[PDB]
Amino acid sequence: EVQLVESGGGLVQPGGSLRLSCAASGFNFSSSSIHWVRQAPGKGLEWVASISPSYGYTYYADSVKGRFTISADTSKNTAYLQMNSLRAEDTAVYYCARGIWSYWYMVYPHDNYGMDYWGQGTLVTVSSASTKGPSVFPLAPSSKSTSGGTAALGCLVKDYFPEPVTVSWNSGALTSGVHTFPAVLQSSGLYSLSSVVTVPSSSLGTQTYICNVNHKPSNTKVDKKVEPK
Amino acid sequence: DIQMTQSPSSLSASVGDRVTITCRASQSVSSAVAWYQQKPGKAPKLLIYSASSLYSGVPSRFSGSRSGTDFTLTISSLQPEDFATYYCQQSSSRPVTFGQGTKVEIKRTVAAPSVFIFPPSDSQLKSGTASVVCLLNNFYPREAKVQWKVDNALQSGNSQESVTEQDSKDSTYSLSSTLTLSKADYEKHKVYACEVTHQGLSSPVTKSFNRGEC
Amino acid sequence: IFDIYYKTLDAIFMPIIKVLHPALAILIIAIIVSLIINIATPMIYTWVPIILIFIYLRHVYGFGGVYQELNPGWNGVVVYLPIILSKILFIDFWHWLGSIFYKGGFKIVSNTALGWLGWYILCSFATSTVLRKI
Repeated sequence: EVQLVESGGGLVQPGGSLRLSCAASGFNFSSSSIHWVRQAPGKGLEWVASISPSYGYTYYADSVKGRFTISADTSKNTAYLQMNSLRAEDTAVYYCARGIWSYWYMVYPHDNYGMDYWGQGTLVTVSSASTKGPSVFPLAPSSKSTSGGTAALGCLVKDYFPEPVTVSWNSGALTSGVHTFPAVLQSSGLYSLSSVVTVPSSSLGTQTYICNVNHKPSNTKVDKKVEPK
Repeated sequence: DIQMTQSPSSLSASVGDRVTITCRASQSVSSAVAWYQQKPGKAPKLLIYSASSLYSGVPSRFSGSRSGTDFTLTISSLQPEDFATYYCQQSSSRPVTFGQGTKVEIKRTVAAPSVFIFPPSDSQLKSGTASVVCLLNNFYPREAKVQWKVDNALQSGNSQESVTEQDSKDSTYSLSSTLTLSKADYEKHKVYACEVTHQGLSSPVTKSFNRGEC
Repeated sequence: IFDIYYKTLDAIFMPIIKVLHPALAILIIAIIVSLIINIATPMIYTWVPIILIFIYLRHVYGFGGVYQELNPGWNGVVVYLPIILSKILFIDFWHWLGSIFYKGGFKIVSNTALGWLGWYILCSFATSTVLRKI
């Protein structure tokens, strides 16, 4: 019955500022230490800052030192992370983590020992690129496809910014066979991804297949039905 | 500043095997070190803390050990749900530092890819741009090469491919290469073909279509 | 004067200051001087070591104390106490407090009830409390 909810992520221009909040519940916020750990896209884990409410200790990394200020409001049961002079390299998912506590803490403060619980994090993208809605184009199944085999449908989500976009088939009623490839950054600066299924050839003509694309940053929502040419 | 060098970078094991990951500290540290498991697109979870202390709920199948400055994670009998990237953290000194990461993957039998060619949609043609898609589906290992042919001419720089993470069931991969060119160049040619070279294929497979046909 | 006493005690306790919890740091220093008072037993003699103890503890955990200089933030507070701090009585604190300073004079008398000074403190405290709420 424990959890941490990060919030306040989104696209921001370089040199701006963003403020993230970590709402904790299920444990004692006044005791356990709170930690912020960011993971750059495709990279590993990085430590930003850590704080101990009540005692009020602050620990910063040399990377975010001076531009980042961590704080916690004991009365609100929340931990705040203020980001100034944001740069392009700071773009990444930001995990809020609770330190794990052993009685040796009582004799010695300042000892991490590890992170017990990690929130699913919130995405933060720093770039001057403007928001763009994605174009949804179908990938039609070939008539040459094998009779007695499986055809291949698809939806081409092209030219959208920024990430991420969620793709579902038949509104989640179609699960098996779906392959949503990782989005790739085009030279133009717009992401593009594809989504293909494997459907029985006999089902092509009679049964309907619709992909449901959603791009929250641009609010664009599209339901594209895919049928033979 | 303390640095933690974790090895290897990636490895391919099989169900029931015994995997060993090593995390070497740059200088003298306490016995306080953590090992983290992270599923794709998920938050990291705690497996071992204090180098040897197993965290609650984590099965006894996991375990840590400390040999000098070399901490090591050991999965006795690998399981299907244990496949993910594993990190090692040193919490005995600031600033806190993690490892480069270890990516563990299943090993299966060689599987030939199923190639599909997708002509650009008329809805997209009228927008002034054409994208043709080549699709490799359910193959292993990841290593595969797609060759784009337009009227028997090699294409370069206009090919972008992305490969999915290994599948949770059959443990296969899927790669997709999208050929993006202007609508003016697309209407100049008839033959559009991609050529898939793979280990599961005795001969390179070329799936192709002809522009303006059915 | 001030530097000789600071720098000398700082260099010795710095190792056990940054690492040890200030709550346990004080409790050890307090239980020790309490037993230094039972070995020696002069009260003015005993005010001398305690008053030189108070000054160094202030240099260490007071505002800008070497501790706040080592660690930023830190609201203060060397320990959080549950139930026992909420259950401790002022009347009991005063009687023990008076046991060390009254010595000779009015005997303790029954529990509850106060000398002249206790009543002046209690009423001034009760008076300043009801007027500030106005």
